[PDB]
Amino acid sequence: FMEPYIFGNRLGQDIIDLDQTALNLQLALNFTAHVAYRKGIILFVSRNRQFSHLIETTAQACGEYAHTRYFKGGLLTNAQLLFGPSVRLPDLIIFLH
Amino acid sequence: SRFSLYPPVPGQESSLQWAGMKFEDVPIAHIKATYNNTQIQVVSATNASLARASCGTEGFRNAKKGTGIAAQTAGIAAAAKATGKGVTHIRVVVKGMGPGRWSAIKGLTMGGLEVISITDNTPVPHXGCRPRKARRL
Amino acid sequence: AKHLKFIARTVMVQEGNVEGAYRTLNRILTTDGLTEVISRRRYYEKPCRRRQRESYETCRRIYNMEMARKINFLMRKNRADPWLGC
Amino acid sequence: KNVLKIRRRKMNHHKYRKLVKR
Amino acid sequence: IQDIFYQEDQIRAKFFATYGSGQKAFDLFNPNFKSTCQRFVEKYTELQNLGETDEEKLFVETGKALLAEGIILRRVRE
Amino acid sequence: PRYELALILKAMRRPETAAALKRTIESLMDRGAIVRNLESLGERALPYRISSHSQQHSRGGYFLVDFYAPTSAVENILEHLARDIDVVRPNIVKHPLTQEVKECDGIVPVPLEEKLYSTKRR
Amino acid sequence: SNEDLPVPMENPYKEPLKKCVLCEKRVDYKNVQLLSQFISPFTGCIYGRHITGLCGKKQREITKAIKRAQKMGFMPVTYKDPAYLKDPRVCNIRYRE
Amino acid sequence: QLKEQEVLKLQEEAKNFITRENLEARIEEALDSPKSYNWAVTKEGQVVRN
Amino acid sequence: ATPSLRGRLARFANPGKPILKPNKPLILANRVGNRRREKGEATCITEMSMMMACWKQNEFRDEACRKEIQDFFDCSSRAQEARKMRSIQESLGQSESLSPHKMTKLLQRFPNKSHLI
Amino acid sequence: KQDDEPPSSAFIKEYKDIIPNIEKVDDVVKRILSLEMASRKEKLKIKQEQLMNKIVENPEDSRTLEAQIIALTVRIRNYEEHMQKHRKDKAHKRHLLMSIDRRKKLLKILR
Amino acid sequence: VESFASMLRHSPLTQLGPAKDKLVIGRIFHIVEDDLYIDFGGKFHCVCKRPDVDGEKYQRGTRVRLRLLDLELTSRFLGGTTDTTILEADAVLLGLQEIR
RNA sequence: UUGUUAGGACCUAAACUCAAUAACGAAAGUAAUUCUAGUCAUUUAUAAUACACGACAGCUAAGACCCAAACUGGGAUUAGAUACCCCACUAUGCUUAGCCAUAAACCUAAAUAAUUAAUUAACAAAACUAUUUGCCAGAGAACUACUAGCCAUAGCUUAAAACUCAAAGGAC
Ligand code: FES
Ligand SMILES: [K+]
Ligand SMILES: [Mg+2]
Ligand SMILES: [Mg+2]
Ligand SMILES: [Mg+2]
Ligand SMILES: [Mg+2]
Ligand SMILES: [Mg+2]
Ligand SMILES: [Mg+2]
Ligand SMILES: [Mg+2]
Ligand SMILES: [Mg+2]
Ligand SMILES: [Mg+2]
Ligand SMILES: [Mg+2]
Ligand SMILES: [Mg+2]
Ligand SMILES: [Mg+2]
Ligand SMILES: [Mg+2]
Ligand SMILES: [Mg+2]
Repeated sequence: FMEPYIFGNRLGQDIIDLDQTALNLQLALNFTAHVAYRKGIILFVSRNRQFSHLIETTAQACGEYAHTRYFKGGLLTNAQLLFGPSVRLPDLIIFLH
Repeated sequence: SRFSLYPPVPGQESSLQWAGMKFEDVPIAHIKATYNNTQIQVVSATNASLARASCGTEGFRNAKKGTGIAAQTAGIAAAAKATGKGVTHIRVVVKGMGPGRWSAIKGLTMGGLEVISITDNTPVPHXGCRPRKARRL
Repeated sequence: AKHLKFIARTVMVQEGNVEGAYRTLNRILTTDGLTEVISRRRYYEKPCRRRQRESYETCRRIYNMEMARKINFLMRKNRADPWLGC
Repeated sequence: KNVLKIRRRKMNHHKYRKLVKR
Repeated sequence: IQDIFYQEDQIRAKFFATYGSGQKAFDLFNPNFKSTCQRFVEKYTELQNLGETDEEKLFVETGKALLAEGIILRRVRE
Repeated sequence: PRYELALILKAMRRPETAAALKRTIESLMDRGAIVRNLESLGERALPYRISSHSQQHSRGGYFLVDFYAPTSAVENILEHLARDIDVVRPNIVKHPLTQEVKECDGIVPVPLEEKLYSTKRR
Repeated sequence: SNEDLPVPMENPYKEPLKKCVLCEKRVDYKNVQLLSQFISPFTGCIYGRHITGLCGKKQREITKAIKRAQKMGFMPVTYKDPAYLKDPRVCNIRYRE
Repeated sequence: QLKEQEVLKLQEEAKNFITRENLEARIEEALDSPKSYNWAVTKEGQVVRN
Repeated sequence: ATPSLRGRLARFANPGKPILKPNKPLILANRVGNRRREKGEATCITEMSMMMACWKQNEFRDEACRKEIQDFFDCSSRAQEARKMRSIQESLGQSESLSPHKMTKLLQRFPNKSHLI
Repeated sequence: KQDDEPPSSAFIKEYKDIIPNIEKVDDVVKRILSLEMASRKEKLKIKQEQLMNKIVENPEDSRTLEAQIIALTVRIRNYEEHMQKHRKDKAHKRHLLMSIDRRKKLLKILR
Repeated sequence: VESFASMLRHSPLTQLGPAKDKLVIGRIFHIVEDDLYIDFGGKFHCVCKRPDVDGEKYQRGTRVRLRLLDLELTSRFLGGTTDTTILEADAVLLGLQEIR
């Protein structure tokens, strides 16, 4: 399902078309801004441990939330039990990984 | 300038002599190690019998006849007869793959004979006779 | 029987290490496959049984050999954790 | 699969062979 | 998926087979780095614009031009 | 066709070896053959003891005879040479040069096989 | 359209195929020196292609030549001739530890 | 062209084929000069004639 | 080089009869088998025989074989420390290679997937 | 038997038209390239070509039904000679009976 | 504005050609005990061992010389549907780069 | 009797390594060497009441016989042991003709031409379209009864019903 976005294969290494990336990135950043404008909750999510501290530092800088640790089964499908009766779930999740 | 595992080549000139004897002359120790009895015969390089022994002749019987210690005793007995006849160096051709295959060579060493080489002549047919049927257990 | 004696399957004893000569002789016969042949020639293996055994051993060799590659392929990534604490 | 259906035929054929023998 | 092969690769392949990689080390952090091989391909192109049609002529002439430039090209068969 | 004879002869003195090679090649001609070349490989020790004509042999002279003959003559030649008393072992094969060293471009790397099992989780 | 788009072509850098030590050479039954390089010094047994390193075609040529040579009074069967014990080693195998 | 050349080569080669007239002389020339088909290869695939 | 697995199994691609009939699917697991225990060999077996040999001649009197009895203790005393020192250090270190448990956990960090993600 | 059997002095089909052009060739060279020093397969390539000339309008074409039938008549008579010596060869007895049936199928389409 | 197609054609990585047995300059960004994590300008870093000679010289930020082998270490195994990747590159550390 | 024999004879039987190979053949099957003979073009699928083949075992006549080995005899085990284990030995495995025509003869997947998205009953070796023939229609009774054909005579192919049950069966 990634072949649409791949510019080609440079000696075994797939190259990603940066023209499609620019178009898609424009839409994604545009959506992320309107969500932030309307005071929605944004959660950054990644499991790469090399970038765990950077992604948690970014969320703190933005003013949003980060979950870079082991994800508990039911965090979103069972939020009321895990967090409390009136817990407000994220309005947008950004998956850096 | 290193030792050669490969034996001397018959019909050539070599510097290897044991007790003033060439390789072709050193007497041969024929060990037939079967799964029941281990026999040993020592012969001169002209194929003349010098010593003979086996677990049976030593006096072992039934399942004891096919142990490691039984062959070791048989080798020591074969050495004594050969040592009396005038044998100090032996070429060990070990036929068979039984329990006293190694023990018989160890007994010969304990008995005062000096092994210079070890050959193997276990019969390996190249396609031959149908073996007996597999035992069910 | 028609060949020359004391050339085949013969090892020479080096400085009285008779055990080493025997251990080398056995390593040769095992490496050359003679040991397994004499082991399996004591009784008769039926043609269907022989084919089933060779299919089994080839599939095992394929699995074991490939399993070693993955083990060696990932041997380098087994190092101290660079990102301890995160 | 099991050999149960073959066992029924195994007994039917064995018993028939002994009946023909008698 | 299209295999990415530019026309310079024909020239670059010959350069690596004849001289290997330039003894100078590649610096992939400099966005405008010019390697020994990339200068060979720039000169080989210039001669080809003049109208030389023989690949053998363009390869030995380019080697001479870089020798005048002072680049150390070793024709390492090893 | 073109056949290469491999004639191991009894170890003898050159006078008798030459007489044996004249008697042998003459038989090939008598069977409708066209001898192309005769080569010697030297006297040597046989790889094992070959028993021919009630004599055990440990040394023999190796010779090659290249020739042409009908397909029907191959059998007659081998029968005659086996009756000669100075021939340890005659072996006729098709001449190797007729077969050609095939052209190769190295071993092709065939990758590990795939799509042997379905992509169903286990 | 675009001059810098990649051009379809066969891989310029494609590596050459490795050849066996007997590629494009004549295996003859009378060349007992070469045949002896692929048997065991002690038992005279033919080595497998995981030891000789030969391809399928040349492995079968050596096999067919050793058997023809052994059967025609050129080569011994139960060992390697002592003359060829000093020849180059082209087989991956070590009897000594 | 190929078949004409192949026929011509065989005609040239037939000059040196053995016949009843030259049998004894050709036998002695062979006996005087033995031939060897032996040669060995290295791990690099290089012939090593001795 | 791993043996060839092309044209071996019975499949709709393969025109001829199958070569291999695996008992189980040929898919690398993400674990390694538990290595079956290995035992040692008798230590000081030669020195015990020497001691016993002297007794037989001297009617099992320790007066004659005093020296041999001290050699038997010497070999046992060395082996006693050797088994103690090697179990404490070598076994604990596991420096040379990974164990089945350590290996499987590494094989699970980069597991083999026979199913699409 | 059949009216025509190639003579032993005839050249093989590769050099059938090449030796005549060559000005002078030795007797030995002619004997090496004759049908006496060739396999039976070569003698059958000459038998077929003779029949194609005597029957087919265009002997250059070997894909016609008439030519295919001629190719199978040589094989059928070849398999029959084989089976006269090898009386218990069941693979060639199958080859003989299958070629006969193939000819009948081709003769039907030709008719 | 330069197009992506132009950027890729003139990119240092496109000029490198095959990465086997090539020489490149890397930078140490992370060190864990005697393991050096080196960025050589590719997608994945490599991990080498601190050389015995001039061990103290190899500190963070030190530019070094390398011989690339693979840009990513990957391999499909028996029964796998995809290549297993360890998210790491392969290179041989040759030594420090002369600042000159 | 046994061991050794670089002693003699025999040429019975079977083909180590190569083979971690995967070729040939319609299937059955086929791998010691050499030589002779030899596989090949019908567009393709589709055939019986015809023709030709068909592992192993078995039958007929004459030979072979190293080894193996139903049966049989002897030894042991057991409560018994018409077995599993030990020893001896025959039919038989081999050759020359003829017969028999059966296998879990199953790679349990007919052959041919595609397709890999619009596509998980389970398991096995992913799904699925078209063409043509064959075959199947709850289980048991039944590789049976009767009929016809066959070198087959305690045989093979062909193949029911009465009667019984409310299940049998496959995968998990
Ligand atoms: S790789 Fe070319 S013949 Fe072996
Ligand atoms: K089956
Ligand atoms: Mg089961
Ligand atoms: Mg019943
Ligand atoms: Mg199963
Ligand atoms: Mg005897
Ligand atoms: Mg004898
Ligand atoms: Mg032929
Ligand atoms: Mg009884
Ligand atoms: Mg009998
Ligand atoms: Mg019979
Ligand atoms: Mg049936
Ligand atoms: Mg079958
Ligand atoms: Mg039946
Ligand atoms: Mg019936
Ligand atoms: Mg009936």
